[PDB]
Amino acid sequence: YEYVELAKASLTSAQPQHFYAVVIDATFPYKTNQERYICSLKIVDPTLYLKQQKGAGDASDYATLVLYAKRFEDLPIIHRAGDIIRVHRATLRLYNGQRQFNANVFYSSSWALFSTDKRSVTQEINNQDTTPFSFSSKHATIEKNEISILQNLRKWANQYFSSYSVISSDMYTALNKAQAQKGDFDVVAKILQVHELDEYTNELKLKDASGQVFYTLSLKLKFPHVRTGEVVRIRSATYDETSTQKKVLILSHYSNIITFIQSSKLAKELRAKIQDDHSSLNAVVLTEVDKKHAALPSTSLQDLFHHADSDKELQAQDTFRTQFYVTKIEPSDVKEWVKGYDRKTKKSSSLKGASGKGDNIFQVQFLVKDASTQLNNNTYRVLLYTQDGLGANFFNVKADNLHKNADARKKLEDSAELLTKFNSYVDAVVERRNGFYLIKDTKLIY
Amino acid sequence: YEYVELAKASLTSAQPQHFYAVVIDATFPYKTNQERYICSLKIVDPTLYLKQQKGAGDASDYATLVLYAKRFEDLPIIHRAGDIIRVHRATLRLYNGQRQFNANVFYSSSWALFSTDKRSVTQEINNQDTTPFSFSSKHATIEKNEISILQNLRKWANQYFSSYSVISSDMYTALNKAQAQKGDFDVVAKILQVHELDEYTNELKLKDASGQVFYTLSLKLKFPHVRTGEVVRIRSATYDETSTQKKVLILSHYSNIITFIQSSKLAKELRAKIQDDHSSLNAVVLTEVDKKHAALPSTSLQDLFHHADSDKELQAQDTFRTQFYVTKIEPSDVKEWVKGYDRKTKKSSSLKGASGKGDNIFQVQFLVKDASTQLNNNTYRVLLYTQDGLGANFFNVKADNLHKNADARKKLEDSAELLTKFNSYVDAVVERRNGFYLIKDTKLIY
DNA sequence: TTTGGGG
DNA sequence: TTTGGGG
Repeated sequence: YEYVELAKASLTSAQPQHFYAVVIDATFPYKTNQERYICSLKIVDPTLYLKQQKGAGDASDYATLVLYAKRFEDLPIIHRAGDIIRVHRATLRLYNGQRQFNANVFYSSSWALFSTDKRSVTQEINNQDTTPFSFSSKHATIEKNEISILQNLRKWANQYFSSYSVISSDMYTALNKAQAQKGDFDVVAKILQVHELDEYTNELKLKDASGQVFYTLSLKLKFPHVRTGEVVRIRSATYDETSTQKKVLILSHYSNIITFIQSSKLAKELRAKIQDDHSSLNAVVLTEVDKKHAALPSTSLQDLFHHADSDKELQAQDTFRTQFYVTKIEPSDVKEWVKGYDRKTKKSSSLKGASGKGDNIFQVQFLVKDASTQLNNNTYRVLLYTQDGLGANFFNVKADNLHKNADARKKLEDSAELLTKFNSYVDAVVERRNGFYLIKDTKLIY
Repeated sequence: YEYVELAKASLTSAQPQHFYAVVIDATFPYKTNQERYICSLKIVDPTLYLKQQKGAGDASDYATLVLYAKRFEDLPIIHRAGDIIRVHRATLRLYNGQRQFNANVFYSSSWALFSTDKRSVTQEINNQDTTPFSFSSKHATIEKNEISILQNLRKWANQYFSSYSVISSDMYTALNKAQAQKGDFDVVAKILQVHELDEYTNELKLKDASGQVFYTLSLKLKFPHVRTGEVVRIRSATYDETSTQKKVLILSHYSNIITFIQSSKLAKELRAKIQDDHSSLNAVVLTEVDKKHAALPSTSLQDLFHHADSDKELQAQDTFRTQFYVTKIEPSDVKEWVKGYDRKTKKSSSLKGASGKGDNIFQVQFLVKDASTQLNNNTYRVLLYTQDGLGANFFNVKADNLHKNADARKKLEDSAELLTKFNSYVDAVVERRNGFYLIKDTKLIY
């Protein structure tokens, strides 16, 4: 078996071609006629892909794929944009100005789906994987020459989705423009809530960039992968005219609810911008980030400490945002949280000597964790070192000699408790400085 | 390394012992004192386990385990009751009348968590696994002699949870009795809704057997595994006295939200009994099961067709309940849905001959799928064969010659469309009969 | 695999 | 591993 890249496939329906590609869109498998099923997809690869960060996408920068079968069960069900598909025996032809690969599974063509995500669903562990999780033939195995192809496409897919939006603005309609649509349309939104209306009827509360909120019923039997907080792209939805209270989206037998691979820049972006207008301390965010960082995407501790100098994005920037819960604060002695600092030697020192140099700072360490790291036994440190102003206002308390000022000390002691004993978490912006992440432009709201 | 079963471990804190066990309860890791962290667990194994189906549990039928460490990161975070833990160098002593295993991770003891679930979270694929997903040492590998131990304990765990409730009534308080509790208490309920109140603040709408509804905020960073429709056991929750509109549960730094392994009988049971009182066709249930089957647990197509004659429960019973969506209905010709039947020869025949024997029946086949099977390419058939009454009323239409009665035919033709083109699903009770599942006591409500 | 392909 | 263990 020899594979060719999408942009290099020969233009013919005479010689069977094979390839590995990244899926960016897919309908659910559906009956188009009697004894004739179809699954339509949009695919990209290193030789053919979308490069815009925003706005319309160039239709000549991605290719399509139409899979044909005579039974529903022979077609693939694709949940995640960013996953990989391997097709054996496909033809290529031009349709509506695009490279359109075709493949009759009912003849001798086959397909196989490979997971592109490195970590698990909860983002908690590493799942690194040379075998398809879903495939058309009984031939559930891969060849040697394929290994490198799959491994490289995965790496590329992740790098690609983390660098580009991939899904362009013409591939969806803002919800505020939905009621006005003639027929069906696509949606890119964040799932704000999942409500079980019946054992397998999950009502999804959707919200997109336009700030409009819609609801839709998703069949749990088909889409057991959707969960609260995730961003999805709905392929084909129509507006329910008979919706009076809630604005409702209706899905069809060919509609698909597509998630994005974890590295997706578009998803990270949307998870950050979209919030739900809603309405004894437990599991609440304890901080407030300067508004100037409002639309800044969050980075997991996993990416922050293990891929920092390993990405064509992270190694470039110095300011990040992340969320975590504090497992411990050091120094243990809160009185030592505020120290004396010498500008000339950049040396800190206890204030238990009663010095009065005035220049006091904070030098606190937070041992933290988040979902991407809590299952491992590493320690991750985030610093609150203010000799240069970064994080100066975190505690909403001036850096005074805590050996003398008893109130400031107790105030800080409460904060320590607050940061570690109520399932609460920190949302902070940090700046890399000499191999350390220092908190900045972030302050407690408690 | 030699391992001993829980009930056979020597009663001493002198010789270090090692074991593999099934976790049925665990607190989140927490700081109990300065430089001293703890994780408390309840464990069982083939030699020591709970056998009641309902009511109080015998405290001498399970053992406890207390893990000690000097830092948070050295203790395990356990999400799923039913998962397996391997402990190296543990001591055993009697405490409050129970076998209590102890282990100092800060000394030389270690732990390792092994997934007991055969299929993935979505229940969509097979994840069968000889390596821990979480562990205390850098020694992330298992030995040869261990392989059999782990494989056997897994098999046992699943068989155990599918046969017993495991979690007894004394291990939780019904929500209708919660407000009256003195201090903290435990909860076993179904998650009816997950609502994102903040990037990492997920509000859970809980409902238990007592029919009372409570809400609680779960920190997504700690519990990224909870999802709508699943049953959980909350270890340590207190009632929020300051809750006026919603009845709220408050969790602490040591509280844990525990799910159950898929085979859990208790979970299957609760997912079936608990519904939420809520308030253009899409993703709705199309049928109604006779009320006499109201508290009957559902069985996935996966279990129905691949483990049917492979379980110490399924091979015993003949009547099941399951949910699925129809991908195709056969015969293709709806007119052939109703045939003539000869009682003596048990032979069916087309009615296109205009025979008037009166005895007409339905002999329809539904090619179906559900989350446990949609990703595979097998076909699963459920029958609606009424020669013996089973399923006689499914269609709410008498079995008439569809070659003559044009209205009955069209009525059935609409049903075919309804069963296959609106993301809707069937909830039906079936009886195994000669290697086939025939629908019974189920009828369309559309 | 000249089907249907945004159904 | 005589800690603390339902915290």
